[PDB]
Amino acid sequence: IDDSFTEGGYISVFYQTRIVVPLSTPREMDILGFVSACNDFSVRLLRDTTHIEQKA
Amino acid sequence: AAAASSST
Amino acid sequence: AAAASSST
Amino acid sequence: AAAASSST
Amino acid sequence: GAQVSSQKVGAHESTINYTTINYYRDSASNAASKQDFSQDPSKFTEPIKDVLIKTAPMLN
Amino acid sequence: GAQVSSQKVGAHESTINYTTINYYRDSASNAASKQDFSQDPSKFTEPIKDVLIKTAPMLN
Amino acid sequence: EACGYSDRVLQLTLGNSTITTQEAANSVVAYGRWPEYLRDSEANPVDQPTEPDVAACRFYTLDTVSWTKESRGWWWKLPDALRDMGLFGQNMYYHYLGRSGYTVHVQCNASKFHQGALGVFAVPEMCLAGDS
Amino acid sequence: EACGYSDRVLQLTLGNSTITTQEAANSVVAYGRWPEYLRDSEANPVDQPTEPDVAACRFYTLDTVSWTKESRGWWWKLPDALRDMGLFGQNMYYHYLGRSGYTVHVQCNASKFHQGALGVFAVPEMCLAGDSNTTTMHTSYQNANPGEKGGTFTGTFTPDNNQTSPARRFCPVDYLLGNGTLLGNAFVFPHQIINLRTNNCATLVLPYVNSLSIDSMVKHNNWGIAILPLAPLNFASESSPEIPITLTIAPMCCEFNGLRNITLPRLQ
Amino acid sequence: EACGYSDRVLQLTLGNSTITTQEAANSVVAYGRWPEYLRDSEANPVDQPTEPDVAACRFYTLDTVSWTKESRGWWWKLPDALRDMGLFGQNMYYHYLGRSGYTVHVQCNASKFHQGALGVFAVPEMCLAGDSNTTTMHTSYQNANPGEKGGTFTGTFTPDNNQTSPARRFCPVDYLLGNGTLLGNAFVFPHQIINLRTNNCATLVLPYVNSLSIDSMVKHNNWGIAILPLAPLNFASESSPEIPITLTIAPMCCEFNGLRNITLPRLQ
Amino acid sequence: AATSRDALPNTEASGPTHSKEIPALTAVETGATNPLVPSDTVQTRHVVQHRSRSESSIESFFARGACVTIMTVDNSASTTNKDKLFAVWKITYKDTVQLRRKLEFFTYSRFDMELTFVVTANFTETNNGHALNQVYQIMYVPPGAPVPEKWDDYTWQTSSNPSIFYTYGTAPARISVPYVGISNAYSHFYDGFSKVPLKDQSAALGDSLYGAASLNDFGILAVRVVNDHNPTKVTSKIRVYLKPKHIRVWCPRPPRAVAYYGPGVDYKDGTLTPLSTKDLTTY
Ligand SMILES: CCCCCCCCCCCCC/C=C\[C@H](O)[C@H](N)CO
Ligand SMILES: *C(=O)CCCCCCCCCCCCC
Ligand SMILES: *C(=O)CCCCCCCCCCCCC
Repeated sequence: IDDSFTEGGYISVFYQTRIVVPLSTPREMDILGFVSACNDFSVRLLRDTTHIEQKA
Repeated sequence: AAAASSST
Repeated sequence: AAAASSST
Repeated sequence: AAAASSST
Repeated sequence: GAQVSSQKVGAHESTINYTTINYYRDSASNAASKQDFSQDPSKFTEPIKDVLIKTAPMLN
Repeated sequence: GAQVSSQKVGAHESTINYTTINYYRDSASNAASKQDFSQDPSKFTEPIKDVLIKTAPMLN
Repeated sequence: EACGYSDRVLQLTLGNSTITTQEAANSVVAYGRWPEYLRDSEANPVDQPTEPDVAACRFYTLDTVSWTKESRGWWWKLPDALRDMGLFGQNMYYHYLGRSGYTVHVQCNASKFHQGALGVFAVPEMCLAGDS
Repeated sequence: EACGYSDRVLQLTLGNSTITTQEAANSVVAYGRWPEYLRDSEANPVDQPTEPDVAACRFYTLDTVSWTKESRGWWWKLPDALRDMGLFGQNMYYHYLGRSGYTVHVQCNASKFHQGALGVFAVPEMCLAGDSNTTTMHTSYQNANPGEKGGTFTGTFTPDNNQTSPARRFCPVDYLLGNGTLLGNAFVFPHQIINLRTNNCATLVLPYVNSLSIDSMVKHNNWGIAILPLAPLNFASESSPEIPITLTIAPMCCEFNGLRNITLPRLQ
Repeated sequence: EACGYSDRVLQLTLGNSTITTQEAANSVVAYGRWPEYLRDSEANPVDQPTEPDVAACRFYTLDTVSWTKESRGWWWKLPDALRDMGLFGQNMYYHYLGRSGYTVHVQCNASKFHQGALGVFAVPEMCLAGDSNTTTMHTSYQNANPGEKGGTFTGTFTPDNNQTSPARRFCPVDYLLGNGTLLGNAFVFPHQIINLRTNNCATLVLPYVNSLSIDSMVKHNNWGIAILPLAPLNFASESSPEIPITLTIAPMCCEFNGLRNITLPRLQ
Repeated sequence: AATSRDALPNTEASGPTHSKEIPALTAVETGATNPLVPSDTVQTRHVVQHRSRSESSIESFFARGACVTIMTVDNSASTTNKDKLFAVWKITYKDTVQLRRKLEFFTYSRFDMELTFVVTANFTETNNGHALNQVYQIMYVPPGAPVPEKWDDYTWQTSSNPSIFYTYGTAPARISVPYVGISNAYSHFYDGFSKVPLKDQSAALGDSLYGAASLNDFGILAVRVVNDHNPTKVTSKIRVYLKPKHIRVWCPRPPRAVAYYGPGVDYKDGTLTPLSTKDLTTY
């Protein structure tokens, strides 16, 4: 959960130089991002999620 | 008993 | 049984 | 077991 | 028929054990042992025909 | 998996024993054994860098 | 490979059909399991199976669709998409039971000056939602 | 020692700094544990630590304070009191995590005709009490971290009442060690007494203590140094005697994890 | 390599920083000497050195400059360009003496339809010429040390004439490498060329070079980095093309001697 | 190897002395306590010692269930302005004072926890109606999980949260919990903040409570009566008893001498004079 005592920090992305294209080429494009856990990752204290519910 | 009591 | 029964 | 069972 | 196993001890006060006996004939009646095995994620994380070496170019 | 230990007998009516068996897999479920160790108070009563001899002058 | 070979260049042959590709990104084997025939230990119907082999285990090309700036995506189901494909479809409709694995080859070339990315997903039991 | 050596005479050297004393009452090593670096078995952050060594593990002298007949006592927190001390403070603010032990050397000389006794206490997690009776746990970060200048004890609890715009600061009554417990029992904490007829310094070697292997040094103070007059200053017959107390502290076996841009804390 | 590996594709890691490149033209190690720490046989200051390791020996990216058809060239000095870079700059100003090697990574990508060639030169003791014809060796410390932003070459020597209140700055003419020698011969210095059709980066590993084992980093620059357009930027048909150049530099095996209070240089 | 229940050291016989060894003289400035025994300053006889420190070991000191809270729930008909009452409690040892004082003899601790629940009910009105036996649900809601808003909403399904269904009139309920800290030990005291106030950023944002670590340490207990309401109203109370088992403690502290005032070390005016009058030369 969001919590200052156990805050994890900041991810950010920047242009090091710049995107360069020739003529006849699109000047805008997309990047996609993915996240996954490393082999040293674990979780504990099983709990119910807030990502589903059954109001009535 | 020896056998059963299996142990892990 | 011998082993399992540990004793102290 | 032998020892554990003490008997009297 | 008793089955003796060891507990992975969390906060301490030799190995400590616990004892189990099955009372019923049907294995469905048995409690869960929790003595489970882990596998490696390969079949999901790397389902590729050619084995991958992480230090080399994924595409060559 | 039974564990046998001896009672420190208070008022008497050989050594007397009692028996324990752990029924649960989690060590947190276990009762307290009370089989505890004592330590010496030095780290609190004498936390000084130079070892002290009680018959000699504390300050010399 | 010092003698030439590469990840990007493959040749697949099944039956009387061969596919070549010079710009692949390797191949995927779902859950790391290669297609196989039903084992005796796992068998259930007791009758002698029909195994069409090369007659049905070959490459069928379906209708080419077209990708544009407004495309939202496409889907297909197996075996349904192959129900009319030669001797595979026939063996399919003549029998009560059947099982099959598949090599799926999606083809989409363009040019060094185009851009875009298609996600190709093989979903087990792909139950889709209705319009009601 | 027949060849000369004694309990009262010590030399301490760390980095480019040496301390001498001819009137010590030995040294104390808190809980009998000497400072040490984080072991692999106990390690937690996976990145290569920064270890400043001689650049940060040296003696920093803080501002000399003055002891008088009316002094009720002084306090400091670590690492806070050293936050601006040379390359130690810099390594501290550039990293998310850090750990350190300390050699604390309290200095107070006088004369064979003066008298008085200072209690020097090193308190693990020295949480002090606030000035409010209408709200709790409300002392502000700025008020809680005086830096090098430290804070002081008072002999009287006097509650901040400006409810509209509260003082938001500690109100540490001396006989209650500023935390609701009696001063007479603070001796269960690592300590030394500077009794003017016996010694002129106190030396305490403090290990890193915490419930974590390493933590945020900016958010959290591991140790409190409390100095209280067990027996009041007195000299010859002067109604207003005064003598200085100087604090010199050295970080020991200190290491830092989680490097980024510098933390610029709002300290006012 | 049959299993994939190539000259053009590198990964460099120092501290918490990793650089990747898919279009390199190998790497250069100046005079074939990899950076190293000061050996006991060659040591001179007797005090225990400070060695910042990962805290200072990491990649710092300086301000990106822009290459155009009118650019005549850029220069930087080391350690000066890194004087404000994190814990490296701090260790630098707290000590009298210091030594460092560097990995210099120059970054400049473009497209298969651009053209141009940058000469990247690492010059030992890069003394540059001043703007005056009435007095010599008179460029001021402030003017000589631009810090991270560096300076630039000009195609024309234009002498400062305000004799009453002189500019007191360098006037480095490009074809004379700003020092009175012909640019065509600067290739006797450790270098690489970024030719846009071939590569997009230059990587140079620079040892500590000097006539002393260790010296004043504040007073003295060991290396100069000079970047000059050997062949001018050109693209498709645009009369005003532009592409960025980014400099990333990492101190290597750096150590410092003579700790005191911080040096606060007048840099304006 | 010395165990908590071993007998203490025997007194040894000692006779007259006339020497240079000076056990009695010392210097407490050093920070040490003089390790003297009676034979050092008086003539002692020999005594075979039987007493042991068995009952003052750390386990033995804390081996008692202690009341940490009382929760009130009821079973009445939920009506437009007032609802059937379920209870929510943030788990802590600081709502009561007795165990809190005992734990605070120490800075840090480690233990497994045994929670025992005593449930009592009664009739709130001078009615005559009745109520059939009640079943109570005690759900543990860890920080992050959906907290219940109604005695009967979806959260009480407990698909993943641990719940206890207690039948009234049966033996008090009991469960055990491991050491669940995100630290290597529980901190009875935390001299710090959970937030660094950053100059550059506005003050209101930088702020946080002194001595408080994670806003929600261990989550909450949510208790309800599972039965639909009777016409007659029954109120119930759930008393929670906590016992630290398999406990370890570090860094001793002086005990709390003045009344607790909040979850921190704060003390309130007018509670600060504990000791009483007694003259210097009066036995
Ligand atoms: C169905 C019943 C489940 C009950 C589950 C309870 C799990 C949570 C245990 C609470 C742990 C509290 C330990 C006490 C407090 C901490 O020591 C202090 N705030 C210091 O860290
Ligand atoms: C293996 O089980 C041999 C040892 C038996 C130990 C005593 C068992 C305790 C009572 C079990 C009765 C089973 C009930 C169906
Ligand atoms: C070691 O335990 C072998 C001897 C077993 C003796 C009989 C145990 C009594 C019944 C225990 C069942 C355990 C319940 C989880």
